[PDB]
Amino acid sequence: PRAPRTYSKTYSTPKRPYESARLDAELKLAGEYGLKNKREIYRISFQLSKIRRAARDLLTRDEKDPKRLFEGNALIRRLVRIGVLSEDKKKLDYVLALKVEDFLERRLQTQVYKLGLAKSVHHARVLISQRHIAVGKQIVNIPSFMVRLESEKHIDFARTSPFGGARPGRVARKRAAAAGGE
Amino acid sequence: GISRDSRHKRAATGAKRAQFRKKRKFELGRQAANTKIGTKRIHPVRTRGGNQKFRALRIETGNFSWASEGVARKTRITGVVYHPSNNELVRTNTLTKAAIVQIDATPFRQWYESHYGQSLGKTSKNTERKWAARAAEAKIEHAVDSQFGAGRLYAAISSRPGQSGRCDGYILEGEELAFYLRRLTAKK
Amino acid sequence: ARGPKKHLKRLAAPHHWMLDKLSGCYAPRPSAGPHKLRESLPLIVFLRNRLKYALNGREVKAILMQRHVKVDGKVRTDTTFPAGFMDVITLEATNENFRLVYDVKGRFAVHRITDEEASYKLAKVKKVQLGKKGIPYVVTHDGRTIRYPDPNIKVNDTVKVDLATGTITDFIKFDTGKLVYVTGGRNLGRVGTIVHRERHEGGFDLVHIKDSLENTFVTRLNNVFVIGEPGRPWISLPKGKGIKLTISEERDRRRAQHGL
RNA sequence: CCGUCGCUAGUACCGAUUGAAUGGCUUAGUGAGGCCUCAGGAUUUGCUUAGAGAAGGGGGCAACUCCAUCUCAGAGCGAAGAAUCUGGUCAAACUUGGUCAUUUAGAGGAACUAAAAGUCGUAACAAGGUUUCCGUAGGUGAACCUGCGGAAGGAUCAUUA
RNA sequence: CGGCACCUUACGAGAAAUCAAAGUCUUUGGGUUCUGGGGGGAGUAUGGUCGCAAGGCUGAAACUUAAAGGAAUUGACGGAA
RNA sequence: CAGCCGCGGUAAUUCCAGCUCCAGUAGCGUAUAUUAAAGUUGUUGCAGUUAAAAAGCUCGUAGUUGAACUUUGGGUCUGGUUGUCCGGUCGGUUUUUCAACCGGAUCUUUCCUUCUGGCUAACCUGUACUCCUUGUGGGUGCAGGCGAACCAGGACUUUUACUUUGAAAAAAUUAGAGUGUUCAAAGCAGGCGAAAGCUCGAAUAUAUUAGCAUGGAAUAAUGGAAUAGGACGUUUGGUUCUA
RNA sequence: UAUCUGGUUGAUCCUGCCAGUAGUCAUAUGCUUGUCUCAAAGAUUAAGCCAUGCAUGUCUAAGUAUAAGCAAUUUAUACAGUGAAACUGCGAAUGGCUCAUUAAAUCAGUUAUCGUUUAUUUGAUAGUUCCUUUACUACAUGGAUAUCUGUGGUAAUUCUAGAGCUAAUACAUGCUUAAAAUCUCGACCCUUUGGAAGAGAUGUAUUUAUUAGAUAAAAAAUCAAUGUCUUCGGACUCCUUGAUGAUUCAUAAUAACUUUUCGAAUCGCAUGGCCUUGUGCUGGCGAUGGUUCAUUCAAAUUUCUGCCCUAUCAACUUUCGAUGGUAGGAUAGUGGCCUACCAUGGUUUCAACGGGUAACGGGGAAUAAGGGUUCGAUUCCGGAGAGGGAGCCUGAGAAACGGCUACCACAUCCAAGGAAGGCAGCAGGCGCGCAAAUUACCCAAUCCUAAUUCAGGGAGGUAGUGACAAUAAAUAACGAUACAGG
Ligand SMILES: [Mg+2]
Ligand SMILES: [Mg+2]
Ligand SMILES: [Mg+2]
Ligand SMILES: [Mg+2]
Ligand SMILES: [Mg+2]
Ligand SMILES: [Mg+2]
Ligand SMILES: [Mg+2]
Ligand SMILES: [Mg+2]
Ligand SMILES: [Mg+2]
Ligand SMILES: [Mg+2]
Ligand SMILES: [Mg+2]
Ligand SMILES: [Mg+2]
Ligand SMILES: [Mg+2]
Ligand SMILES: [Mg+2]
Ligand SMILES: [Mg+2]
Ligand SMILES: [Mg+2]
Ligand SMILES: [Mg+2]
Ligand SMILES: [Mg+2]
Ligand SMILES: [Mg+2]
Ligand SMILES: [Mg+2]
Ligand SMILES: [Mg+2]
Ligand SMILES: [Mg+2]
Ligand SMILES: [Mg+2]
Ligand SMILES: [Mg+2]
Ligand SMILES: [Mg+2]
Ligand SMILES: [Mg+2]
Ligand SMILES: [Mg+2]
Ligand SMILES: [Mg+2]
Ligand SMILES: [Mg+2]
Ligand SMILES: [Mg+2]
Ligand SMILES: [Mg+2]
Ligand SMILES: [Mg+2]
Ligand SMILES: [Mg+2]
Ligand SMILES: [Mg+2]
Ligand SMILES: [Mg+2]
Ligand SMILES: [Mg+2]
Ligand SMILES: [Mg+2]
Ligand SMILES: [Mg+2]
Ligand SMILES: [Mg+2]
Ligand SMILES: [Mg+2]
Repeated sequence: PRAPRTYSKTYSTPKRPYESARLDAELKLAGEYGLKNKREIYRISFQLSKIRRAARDLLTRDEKDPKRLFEGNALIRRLVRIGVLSEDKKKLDYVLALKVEDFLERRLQTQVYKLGLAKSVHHARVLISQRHIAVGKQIVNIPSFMVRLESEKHIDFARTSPFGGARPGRVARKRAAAAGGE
Repeated sequence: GISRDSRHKRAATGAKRAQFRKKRKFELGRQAANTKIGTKRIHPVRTRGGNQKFRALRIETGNFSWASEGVARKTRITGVVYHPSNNELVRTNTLTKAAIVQIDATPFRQWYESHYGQSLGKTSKNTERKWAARAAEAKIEHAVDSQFGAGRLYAAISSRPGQSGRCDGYILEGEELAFYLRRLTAKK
Repeated sequence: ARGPKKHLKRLAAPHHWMLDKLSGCYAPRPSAGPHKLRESLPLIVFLRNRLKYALNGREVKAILMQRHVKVDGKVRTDTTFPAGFMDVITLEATNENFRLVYDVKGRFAVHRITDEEASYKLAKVKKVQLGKKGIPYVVTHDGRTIRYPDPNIKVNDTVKVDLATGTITDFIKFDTGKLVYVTGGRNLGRVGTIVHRERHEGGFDLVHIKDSLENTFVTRLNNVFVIGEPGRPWISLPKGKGIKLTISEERDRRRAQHGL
């Protein structure tokens, strides 16, 4: 007796397993945006799916009338903030077709690679994992972070650790020690 | 134990309502008092909310009231004369609410002798005037007079003595009284 | 079950506490007082979650013991004393005098009231009967019973109580076009004028009430409290002033007012 | 390709045992225990002026210039009050029966299903070599036969005058 | 005006034989009753009920099994022509 | 081995091992339930000539359903609400040239429930006629009196169903707004100063069963004057009143 | 985030099912298992059985304290500092657990109590206890009982028999403090216009009576009772009354009874004001009690409508209350709740009644185009139960089970005479099973209880076990040289 802590089995498997073309597409996507599993892709789809559903619901009521106007607008704003939606497209019916690729492209995964820094997607991911990259001055180590666009210019190498250039970092130290010994 | 559950009582239709829960205290009903007339006895019973509730037992006496005059007195009861629910309460002689009874009447007579002072059954100079001013107001309905003469006024007790403890009632007058008399006659 | 229940579980706790879903099993059961459990506010919830003058229950208790708190003149020491609508909580250290008044959303707003106004208490009229020795007495929906009220103080009127003495300063007659404050359900916390009174024999007297924005709404009579005459309320009401904006409007207000 | 009769497994079905078990109701008889109730009175005492010995037993021989005085034989009047107890009442349970449900042994019976190679037939399918069916009776070793009436899913949408 | 009855296209249908209804049904709703939900076990077991009976109405499961059916197509075949 | 289809009978891509390889991935398999798929339970939304399925036939109470007909049409103003016509403006705002759309009042042979009275707001007024550009621009002003501007009490409502908005349908859940738990699953937090104090929040929506409230009068029923014992009322008598 | 594929076939299109496929805060299990946050977890079988331990007690400036205790010293010649023990108080009826019953029952929303109880709560509030009125309980009434200390029994048990003292907000008794007004009684005079000296009774609860608690408008004639002012023709005038939709309501009087409730012989601080100079009469801040009326916490009922399968349940109810009545009894109160007497009703194909449920109800859960279907032991709200069934004490509130009394079923301890029991609290064990954790740490939080800032709390949290479920993601990255692709 406190209260049930809520959860969602958020990120959902497809209805057939082996639709070959689909599988291939998924693989391609993964290759493009360096994912560990299809799981991530599924999650992304679910995220987008929900949005699509919401849009549909909104449409099913009259645009001009209130809930549709407001909630939909809010959703659009959120999307824009995230950086999946463009600035040309803020008409709800544009959200309806966002696509998973776009979503993937907004990750701190790729927004490292897109801004240089890493060199080669996987490398960027690795860097993110290994306690480099601070979106603000607070070290993100989730690949699937989703960058805020408003804070995409602020993506730097970490204040601490190497590459940012505070400390050289372990192997380097060892080498130095060896040199000293010599 | 003795309960007042509508859980039991089959149903409006007839289906046997199963024993849903063991019966509660708030549903209870106690053993009957059925007060007789034979030495003054009272036992209280701690009810719901505490609250004592005097059970008359063998109750003698009680203030039976006039209507016409507007009075009552420290008056004894004689016997259970006619109870309209059940005649078993007349054999056993168990005084209860709306049972018809005979009233000692002496006290009443005494009171009258003060009140009007003309006597029923058959000094000082300014008090004479008072007396004159009073009286010839109520002529009384014959039966009552007879009862007075006897020493046994017909009343119906209307305090519930099993609840209240007191055995206070009502001198019978008019149509109701007549009816009661008739009933008595029928019985005897 | 088997007699009076003594606990209040934190989910079952009334929502206008604005308590955490988490952070302990229970919520404070507001004890027997002058206000109804769900339409009340205990002194824990006030001094911990709202004001944050106490970081925890113990602290609140300590404060109470110290006896700087006074809910309606008298002192109070009970953590879970139900201080309800209209009750004046004065903390003597700080001099932060409060009156418990509702927000437009519904929850109890912390109204930092002046010392001169926090002195009387406006209170409704629940009954008008006579007690023993033939003395007429009025009852308030906000706790008190006051002997000897001006004969033309009838049911569902409001009464300015001197509070220190516990008497009657003045009253407002309930009628058409007299400022009213709402204490029930979907319209709880709003403020309006009074237009109609649908009589209805037994089944709840309704009241059509318009606000400053010409937005009409309806409530039951028991859920309405007469606060003044239109323009001059007898109490200082919080920011918003019982208007209750639309959602869109609210959003606009939020995202127009960006003053860093 | 259809039945009878064989073999090997399993499912249920019926079924004597005066079967067995559990529970639910339930007749009659008993009836624990409390509650009230009719009494009953271990004990505890107050107030009565009820006579003391008491060394001022109320402020100096004396109804103490007698004090809730020394305090028990009083006895009267109470108040509280146990076991014990008369009738009720609620009624657990028990005893012996009766009954419904669900279980469960159960000799034997009579079935059905499975399995690849058993036996006597060739019933149906081709007008399947008596055209099939259906209903119904009666017979038979098994398909089955054969009355009667019906049907064509017939082996005919056909014979004009 | 009425019941016991052919031809074409079907745009209507229908799995197709065929159907002027077996049509106006995924462009799904005129009004109603009744019946069916893989095959077998089984119209059995049981209980009811109805009967003089024979039987009728009513009506299981266990268990079993990947087909049972329908319509037609080409064949093969027929003591059919 | 194989859910199923099936593979095995000396050439197994299906058994048993190596390599490769696939799928999912800190998870993946198996078992039973159950939901989807199943329009294979069908209200939406199935079938019944032959595939399972139309009672052999008619009668028939319940139930379920059930033809059409009673107020239609036109005018006259008057509120909005977005597109238009320029931004008249310091990317936002206020009218007109215009619009459709949704109301409201009315008048049309038309009552919307009717009165016993309170308040008659108003001028239908006209009592003195004029503060005053040559005026029907404008109001100090009270006997007859428009009552809808509200009550506060009768009188008696044909009654439903249907639908409207409302008030109530505990919180958690669900949907959902806000917000950097590092991200999220979450959580009700937080946010900003001189960083001496100040400060946003803790929304909104759902749930349609029944009851309450109000508007609507199409649809569907119900009801009423055909021994008119009917309706009204300047009836004129009366009778029973009640008070 | 509306999706279908393999299988009868020689091949074909259907009926049709099987099979696959996807999900499950849906269980189990098989492998495996590095980390972060989150975390269900003996419901399913046996509401089966339970060793051990713990889970309810608790005192403030303020109830009692000569512990022959502590501690001690610069209020006690009745007491005053702390305080074991015990009596008084209050609490133990909450919480926690579990889902056996239970199918118009529970439950959901919705009404109602003008149909009732309600410790607690905060608001309120009682000159009348007297009983003839020339000599009477107040600046303080009584005796007990426990701690203790002593005399013990027992094989044992949270077992308690006798003496000695000893208290109380124990528990019993019991004082003050009237004026007025109204109602019942009363020495006569003087022939009416009649009119009074003076005596008794009247709080609050209790009981039935009985009255008031009004209210649709103006104006009379006069018949019986016949009052005030007469400025002696006659006038008569200003004549009371809450709330509700609604009462025999609130409420106030008259009348009595009453084994006469209540009406502060109460504890901590502080120690003021007038002198009629007594130690006089007086007066502050608080505690607790105590009356009905409020309120609050609640409480029983109660209105309307709504439940899963079954006709291989069509009649049921009504001897033994069924339906209604009348009256009583009882109850806190409504009521066939129970009793007496009478009537013959009441429900039903709009499925009554019966049977089943591997049924506690709802919030909700899973699935997810729309409609649905299945599940809901389980964190919230209700309801039931504490092995079964019964009964009751105390109490505001229990038909309580960490209360009692019994019987059944189970079981312990014994010196055999007798005692004690009830984990569906927590932990743990057996048992059953496909199937479920530590006999851990603490009140810091959360809240709860009391005499109550102070104690307690297996409620609650904290870890432990934990691949129930959920979220986030390491299991190399960048080079160079060396061999191949573009
Ligand atoms: Mg580091
Ligand atoms: Mg009481
Ligand atoms: Mg009401
Ligand atoms: Mg007995
Ligand atoms: Mg032949
Ligand atoms: Mg043959
Ligand atoms: Mg043949
Ligand atoms: Mg033969
Ligand atoms: Mg079948
Ligand atoms: Mg090989
Ligand atoms: Mg299904
Ligand atoms: Mg079908
Ligand atoms: Mg057929
Ligand atoms: Mg047929
Ligand atoms: Mg037939
Ligand atoms: Mg019609
Ligand atoms: Mg959500
Ligand atoms: Mg579907
Ligand atoms: Mg076939
Ligand atoms: Mg084949
Ligand atoms: Mg399947
Ligand atoms: Mg269990
Ligand atoms: Mg509980
Ligand atoms: Mg009266
Ligand atoms: Mg009354
Ligand atoms: Mg009665
Ligand atoms: Mg269920
Ligand atoms: Mg059950
Ligand atoms: Mg449940
Ligand atoms: Mg169960
Ligand atoms: Mg519960
Ligand atoms: Mg047990
Ligand atoms: Mg019990
Ligand atoms: Mg226990
Ligand atoms: Mg308990
Ligand atoms: Mg346990
Ligand atoms: Mg497990
Ligand atoms: Mg616990
Ligand atoms: Mg572990
Ligand atoms: Mg890591």
